[PDB]
Amino acid sequence: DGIREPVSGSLLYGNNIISGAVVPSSNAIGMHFYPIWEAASVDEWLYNGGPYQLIVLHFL
Amino acid sequence: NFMLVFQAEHNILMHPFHMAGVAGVFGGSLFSAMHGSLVTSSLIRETTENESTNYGYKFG
Amino acid sequence: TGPNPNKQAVELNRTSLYWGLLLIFVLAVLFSSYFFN
Amino acid sequence: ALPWYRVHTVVLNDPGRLIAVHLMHTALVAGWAGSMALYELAVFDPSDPVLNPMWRQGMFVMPFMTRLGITDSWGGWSITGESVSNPGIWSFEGVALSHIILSGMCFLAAIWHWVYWDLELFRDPRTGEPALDLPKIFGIHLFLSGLLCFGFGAFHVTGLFGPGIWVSDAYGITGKVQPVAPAWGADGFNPFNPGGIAAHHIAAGIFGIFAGIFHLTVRPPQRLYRALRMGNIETVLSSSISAVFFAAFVTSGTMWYGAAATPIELFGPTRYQWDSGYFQQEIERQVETSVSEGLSESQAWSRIPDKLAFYDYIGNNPAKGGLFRAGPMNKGDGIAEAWLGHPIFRDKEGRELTVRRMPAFFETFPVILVDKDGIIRADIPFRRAESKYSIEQVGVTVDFYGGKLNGQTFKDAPTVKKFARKAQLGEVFEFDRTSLESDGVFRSSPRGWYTYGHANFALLFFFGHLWHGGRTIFRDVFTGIGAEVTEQVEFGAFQKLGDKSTK
Amino acid sequence: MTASLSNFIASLIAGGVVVGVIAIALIVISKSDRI
Amino acid sequence: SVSAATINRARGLYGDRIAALKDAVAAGDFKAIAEEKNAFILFNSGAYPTNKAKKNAAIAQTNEIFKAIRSGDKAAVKSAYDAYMAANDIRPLPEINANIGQGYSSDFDFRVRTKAGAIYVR
Amino acid sequence: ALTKSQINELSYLQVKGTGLANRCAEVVGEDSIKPKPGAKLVDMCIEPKAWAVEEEVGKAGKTEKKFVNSKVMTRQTYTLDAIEGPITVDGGKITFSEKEGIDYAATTVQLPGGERVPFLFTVKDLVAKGNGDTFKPGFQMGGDFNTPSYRTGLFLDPKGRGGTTGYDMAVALPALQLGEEGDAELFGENNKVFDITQGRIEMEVNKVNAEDSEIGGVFVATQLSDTDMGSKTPKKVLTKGIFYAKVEQ
Amino acid sequence: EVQFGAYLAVLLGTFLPALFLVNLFIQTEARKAGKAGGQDS
Amino acid sequence: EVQFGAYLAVLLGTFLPALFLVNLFIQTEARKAGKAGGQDS
Amino acid sequence: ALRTRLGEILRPLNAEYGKVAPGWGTTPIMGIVMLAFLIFLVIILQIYNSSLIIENVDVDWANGI
Amino acid sequence: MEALVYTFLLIGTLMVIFFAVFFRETPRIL
Amino acid sequence: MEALVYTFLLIGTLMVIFFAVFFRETPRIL
Ligand code: CLA
Ligand code: CLA
Ligand code: CLA
Ligand code: CLA
Ligand code: CLA
Ligand SMILES: CC1=C(/C=C/C(C)=C/C=C/C(C)=C/C=C/C=C(C)/C=C/C=C(C)/C=C/C2=C(C)CCCC2(C)C)C(C)(C)CCC1
Ligand SMILES: CC1=C(/C=C/C(C)=C/C=C/C(C)=C/C=C/C=C(C)/C=C/C=C(C)/C=C/C2=C(C)CCCC2(C)C)C(C)(C)CCC1
Ligand SMILES: [Fe+2]
Repeated sequence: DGIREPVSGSLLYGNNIISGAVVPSSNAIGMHFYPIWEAASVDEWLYNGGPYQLIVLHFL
Repeated sequence: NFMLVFQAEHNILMHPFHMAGVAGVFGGSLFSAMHGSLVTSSLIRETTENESTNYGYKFG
Repeated sequence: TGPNPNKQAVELNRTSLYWGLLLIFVLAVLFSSYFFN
Repeated sequence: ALPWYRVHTVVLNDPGRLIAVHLMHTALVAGWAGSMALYELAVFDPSDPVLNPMWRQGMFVMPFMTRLGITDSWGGWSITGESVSNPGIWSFEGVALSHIILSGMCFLAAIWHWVYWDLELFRDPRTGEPALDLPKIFGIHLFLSGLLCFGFGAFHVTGLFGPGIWVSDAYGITGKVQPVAPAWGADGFNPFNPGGIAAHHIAAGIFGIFAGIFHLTVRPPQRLYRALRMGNIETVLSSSISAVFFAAFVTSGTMWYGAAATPIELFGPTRYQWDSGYFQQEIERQVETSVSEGLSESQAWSRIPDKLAFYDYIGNNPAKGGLFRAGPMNKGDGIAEAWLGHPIFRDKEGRELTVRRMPAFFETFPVILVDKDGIIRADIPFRRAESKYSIEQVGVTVDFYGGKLNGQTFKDAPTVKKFARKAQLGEVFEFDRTSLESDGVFRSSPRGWYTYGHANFALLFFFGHLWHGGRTIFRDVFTGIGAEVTEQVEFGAFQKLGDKSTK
Repeated sequence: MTASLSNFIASLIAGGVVVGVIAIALIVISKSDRI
Repeated sequence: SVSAATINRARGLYGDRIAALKDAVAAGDFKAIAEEKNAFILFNSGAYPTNKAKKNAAIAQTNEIFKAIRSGDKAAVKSAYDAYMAANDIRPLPEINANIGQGYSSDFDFRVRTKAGAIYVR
Repeated sequence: ALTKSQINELSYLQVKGTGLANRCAEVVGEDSIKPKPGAKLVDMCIEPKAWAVEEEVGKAGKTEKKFVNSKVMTRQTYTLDAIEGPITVDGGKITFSEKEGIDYAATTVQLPGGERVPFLFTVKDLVAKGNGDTFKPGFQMGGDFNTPSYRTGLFLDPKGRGGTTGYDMAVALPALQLGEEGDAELFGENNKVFDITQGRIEMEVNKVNAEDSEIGGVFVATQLSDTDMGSKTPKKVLTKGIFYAKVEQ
Repeated sequence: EVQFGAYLAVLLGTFLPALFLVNLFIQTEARKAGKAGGQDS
Repeated sequence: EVQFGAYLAVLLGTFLPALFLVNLFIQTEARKAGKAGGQDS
Repeated sequence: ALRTRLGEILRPLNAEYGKVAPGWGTTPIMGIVMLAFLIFLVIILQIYNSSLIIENVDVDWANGI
Repeated sequence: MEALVYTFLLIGTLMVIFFAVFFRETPRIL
Repeated sequence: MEALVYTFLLIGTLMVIFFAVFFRETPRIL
């Protein structure tokens, strides 16, 4: 939601197979093409929902 | 979560373009059960009682 | 006593192993987390 | 040759091995009944029959043992709240042990028939074929079962020879195993009369005797023997499944709705006793007949039995828990210790407020405080900004009556809210959540679980009836259709359907 | 005997009428429509 | 299902419809009682649907009303009608307000346009 | 269980095994004795003929406290014998003032439910008070005695902990201590306190023989169970049985 | 916090049905190898 | 108080070696049945 | 083919096999009994539903005692 | 410690699919 | 709950011994 309340999607942070997910990107990103190299760190790329666009644009 | 939020703002259940494809998924699995049951009913005798009936079809 | 005129061979193909494993492993993906709660 | 799903059809042709296999099956089943009952005796806590009954502990096998008369155990404790010096052979341990003997003896008998399939008894006289005359066998078994049903009703439930049956009162305060005079009128078909159960097995057992005697003599006609295929054993199987899941919709129906066969203090209260407020009306009637005796209020509520207050509680619903909440109810909210008290909520005008209790649907319902005519004087707000009916505004005061919290006002606005949330669900008790690390969240009764499994097993057995109802009728075309069917599949040229004697 | 019972026998009869009206109607045509 | 709110409703619906005949006891309107015979019958079915002993109490308390008006002793009619309200607690709905109120939230409620129908709109 | 006369007519070898040795003697007759300043009671046999332990019971709808009739796990080691104490009269009423004898019987009595309740059946430091003078058909005594702890401080916890002795620590788990907070959650168990509590008994003399100067009656005693050095909460044991004594002059 | 015998119920609910269905496959491969006489018996 | 993965280590340390040794027995019985041509293949 | 003692005691009960009454048998009598059994089940279904009400019979928890 | 059980089963299915594609019983025309 | 595991294994060995005595492969002279 871009409200700085992060949502835990992965298994290693206490999720099931059913409750776990790969989240979508941040609302603050919007439509912006957000690759790895346009983050300042992969810490930040993974905070804002970077790996959604990596999986979706390569799924499609 | 994606389906419920898209029910609220959007009302997909009252959308006939959604009604048409649930008639394509009901009728899809309707006819798959039909065409599967009309073929496997009318099968010609090759096997015995003690063998799977799938061995009455050799490949090719 | 005596040998039966009943007893027979029991078979399972290679594909039927792969169906049968993937049945058990995927039901174990489903009904795992419900058992864990 | 055989696939994994046809793998037991090898025992169809050999009737000596069917008995070998049914004995292995009845050894696993009674082995389970003995070993699960021994497991339950290790789990069971006899210390409190009032606030910790058997259904509260997740006992599935034990209510079936006690409802026909097993009340005592070798550990000296009685389930009826007594103390016995010598229970005898038939206790909870002795019944559970007797099924392990029967498991071992049927196991050995299963091996003996599996080795000796060559019993002459299974041969046709006329031909040499292995053959079972199914209409004579049925007439034997129907005679025995109708005899045993008559003996059960006449000599066990009526208590001439046997100990009786568990017969409780209307509200599950007192019950005891006692004999039952059979009720022969229309009162017998009242399911909540245990006299119907005695009058059932007598009368239904009588017809089970005289229909046995009928089938021991009269042979089937050609018209039934050809159509119903009584030379085929799978026609017994399909028709038996139909009797078995028909019996499961009846038991799982009378489980969930209650009957005299499934009483309250044994399996748990039904769902429909929370809906009508079945115990509320019994609480309030016993209070009104106590204040009409002249008693003041704080000792009018203390005469209510604790076990009756336990039944007017949401965590004692069968419909309260969920699937993958496993285990006893005491892993839901804890062991019950004692009744706290009956809250009465008063406003500044000295009126009376009752928190509207929650239906069994809602996992969460809000806190709403309504008066005698059901108008909201108070609530607990979700949005706390413009709320008109908050408890700190209306000034709702709490006063208890009875229990360990008897006669204690609470004008403290947080604690008024705390007991308003507690009084939304159930009669409020105090629990022990630290014994087994109970969570804070509910469970379901043996009444929930019995009719869960059996209303599902009856569905799967509906399919297995149609499978074997199909496989008997079409025994010949089970391995292909031939080329003879090509002529009879035509719209016309046979004025009947498939019959080569026509045109 | 109640009013709820008098309705029920009235439906057992009328249930047997509807079965009885149909079953006689099947026999009468099938004899006239012999084969 | 019989529930608690179904008891509340027929009590709320028809407890208006019994107590408002206090106007008709006064002049002794003999048709206004006969037009409300079903009001007595259906409060009797709704207020005590599980309780059959208080229901069969309220059968004979209803019969004593109609047995009295058939003779016509206006003194014994009110002598029975007082006992009917004082045993079963007949109560109309009074006026509710902003602090004492909220009779209805849904429009499906049985008290929407009644004088105990109000809502704090905010 | 006959009189003291023909119990004494039996040799030791022919009592040996019969179970006679717990049995208090019996009295025949009703008489008075009128004790003197300087007499005492000498052979105070006290046998409980039924035990009863307080509990929480289930019955019709309500749970409360009562006593179950319960059975003894010790075979025959439960009666008291040869208790003596100087008898006195001060305010017209007779007092017993127990001093010696076998004044404890370490029994254990199993509850219905599997629970074992060990206790000491003691008469230790009794002071009785009669309803009058002159031992009679109905002279009842009653007093308060001391139940000491079942195990004394030399007795040792199965890990080697005691009141007088033993280890003080959980020898089990030597990394429990390690901080400001040591084994303090086990302090309620490492501490082995010798508690002593107070009982109750009520005699009621039924039959009196003064040709042999011997009384006999039926007592009712209530006392407290064992607490394993202050670990478990002890229950209230109620015993009932018959007693017996011989009067001096 | 996670429930307890679910570590047992999953892993014995996988492996005991998984290892069972392996052996109806190992049975045939040996039976078809015993049929056609090769280096294996 | 009892240790935790021992419920796993015993039961998977029984059944996975127990079910393994079953199948070297089921293998031969099928192989000896495929050898001598009977009703089974 | 292994005659036992008990095999000879129960040998008469497996004597007839496919011995069949020659057509139509007692099936009019069976139909009437089966029709009476169905009426009997509709009565039990409707008393228990309380879609049928009998004098002095309620469908409610009573105190057998 | 159940994330072990989750990743063992997910990789468990991914293994079974790998053997099912590349080590399948081939169909023959013969 | 480990007394289940104890009695399952003890009765487990007692079962295996029962099959090992009465269902053994008999030796033949031939
Ligand atoms: C004096 C004689 C006497 C008396 C007092 C009784 C008394 C009784 N009989 Mg009866 N009975 C008698 C003689 C007598 N019987 C005789 C002589 C026979 C012939 C053998 C029978 C055969 C008989 C049967 C077959 C059954 C009873 C049952 C009952 C009990 C009724 C329980 C109830 O209220 O409904 C509960 C029962 C029903 C409502 C039965 C309805 C039938 C089913 C449910 C209809 C639905 C069909 C199918 C299941 C649909 C499935 C799908 C659907 C769920 C979606 C009651 C104790 C029933 C029972 O055991 O209940 C516990 C029962 O099933 N009786
Ligand atoms: C010596 C015989 C015998 C006796 C007296 C008992 C006694 C007991 N068993 Mg039991 N049992 C036995 C043999 C026996 N068992 C065998 C041989 C097996 C293996 C199949 C079992 C398997 C078994 C299990 C699995 C369980 C018991 C249970 C019980 C207890 C409760 C009984 C109960 O509620 O039954 C209720 C039984 C019924 C309601 C069945 C009614 C019969 C059906 C509905 C009849 C319908 C078909 C019939 C043919 C209709 C046509 C006839 C008609 C015309 C008259 C009871 C203590 C239960 C228990 O608590 O465990 C200790 C339990 O869970 N037993
Ligand atoms: C009709 C069947 C039946 C019923 C209703 C009950 C009822 C009950 N049993 Mg019981 N039990 C039964 C048969 C039954 N038992 C059998 C056959 C066994 C031997 C295996 C046991 C062994 C047993 C034990 C050991 C315990 C109980 C307990 C309980 C109580 C708690 C319910 C619970 O935990 O559910 C749990 C429900 C579920 C987990 C729901 C599962 C949903 C379905 C079945 C999914 C199946 C599909 C899926 C493919 C499964 C494969 C797994 C996958 C990974 C491959 C309850 C009274 C407990 C208790 O407190 O009693 C003292 C307890 O500790 N039972
Ligand atoms: C009284 C019940 C009953 C009985 C005796 C039979 C008997 C039979 N069925 Mg059958 N069936 C039944 C109910 C029953 N069925 C029901 C209810 C269904 C619907 C689900 C079916 C569906 C069915 C099909 C679809 C087929 C049969 C077949 C067969 C035949 C061989 C079965 C076999 O080898 O299984 C082999 C099974 C296994 C090796 C293991 C299966 C694994 C299961 C899923 C889990 C194991 C269950 C578990 C251990 C505990 C069970 C608990 C219990 C309460 C159910 C045999 C005559 C076959 C047949 O007729 O041959 C052509 C066949 O094709 N049945
Ligand atoms: C979808 C439902 C369905 C289907 C397709 C079948 C199919 C079949 N059943 Mg069947 N059966 C069913 C449900 C069904 N069953 C139920 C629920 C029961 C339990 C009552 C049975 C009991 C049963 C037996 C006992 C036998 C069969 C047999 C058969 C087979 C032969 C055909 C036959 O005579 O049918 C059965 C006929 C019907 C299902 C007709 C039903 C029409 C009834 C009379 C309507 C009555 C109206 C109702 C009473 C109104 C009042 C109720 C109201 C108050 C609610 C066939 C495979 C036989 C078999 O396997 O042959 C080898 C056999 O022996 N069935
Ligand atoms: C040999 C012998 C013996 C012994 C015996 C024994 C020891 C037995 C046991 C037995 C037993 C011990 C048995 C039991 C078993 C069990 C079972 C049989 C189980 C079952 C299961 C199943 C069936 C499944 C279930 C389920 C699940 C798990 C899930 C959910 C669903 C269900 C429910 C389905 C004796 C000594 C006597 C004698 C001599 C001989
Ligand atoms: C020998 C023989 C034989 C065989 C037999 C058989 C084949 C058997 C089978 C058997 C079977 C087939 C059995 C089964 C069983 C099962 C089981 C026994 C199971 C159960 C389970 C359990 C017990 C578990 C539990 C649990 C836990 C622990 C935890 C979690 C939860 C649960 C519940 C899961 C024959 C006949 C040929 C002949 C004669 C000889
Ligand atoms: Fe096709």
